[PDB]
Amino acid sequence: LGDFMDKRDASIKEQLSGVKDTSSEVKQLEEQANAVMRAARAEISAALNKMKKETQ
Amino acid sequence: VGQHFYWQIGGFQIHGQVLITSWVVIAILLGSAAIAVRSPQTIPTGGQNFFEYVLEFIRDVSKTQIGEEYRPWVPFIGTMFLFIFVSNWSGALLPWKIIQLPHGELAAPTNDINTTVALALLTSVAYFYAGLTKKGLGYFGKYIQPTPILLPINILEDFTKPLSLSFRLFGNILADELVVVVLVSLVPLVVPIPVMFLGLFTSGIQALIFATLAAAYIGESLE
Repeated sequence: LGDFMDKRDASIKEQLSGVKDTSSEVKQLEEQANAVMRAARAEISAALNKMKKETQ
Repeated sequence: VGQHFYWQIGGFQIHGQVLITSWVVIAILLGSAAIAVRSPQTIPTGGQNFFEYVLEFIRDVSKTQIGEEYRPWVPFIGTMFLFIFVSNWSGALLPWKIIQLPHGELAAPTNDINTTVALALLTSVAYFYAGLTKKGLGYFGKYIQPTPILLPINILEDFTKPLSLSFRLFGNILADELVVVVLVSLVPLVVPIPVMFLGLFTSGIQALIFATLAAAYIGESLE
């Protein structure tokens, strides 16, 4: 019975941690996506400027 | 009325009542436990939260009394709680004056002292085992380290912890039962209920105190 109690409690605590783990993983995913999108935009802008300046 | 009881012989005489009564205690404990253990669920179902909260309570008392290494002694202190608690509550609530023994009343495993001084020797073996396990074999708590002339008091102290712990539990269960018996002859069952309540209130506590105090002696070994 002691083992059963432990198993159930661990299963629940583990579920909470995983749920906590998943939330952090999704926050990281969102941050990475945001950073990547910024790079695209900024990168291209810089490119044109440098390219625009060279053309000029 | 009677503090007499009937022995059973295997070349030596052992009380019949205490074996039968503690057998009912072992059966009710393993029966409800192996009921509660069969289908564990992540979220505590009906009836398993009680066993779970029991385990939580035991863990807390051992942890407070022992310390960081509470988790090896949890089955021992849990058995000291549950066997003594279920012993007293089985003596109180299970109607056994309907049952007529050959020579004696059947009330509890703890009524005969034998149970009390056996449980005290088991806590003595427990704190001696903790003290000769974790600490130096050469010496344990008993050394007259604080003062050499503190030896007589200290040597005496070792004897007393099992005797007081053996005696308090034993006297208390027996005293409570006697009051119920000595009241009942004088009067019918209706008058005595409050008294039984009071005794039932102590019946768990002298259990709990025992387990608590037993855990505390483990701590005095580990330091």
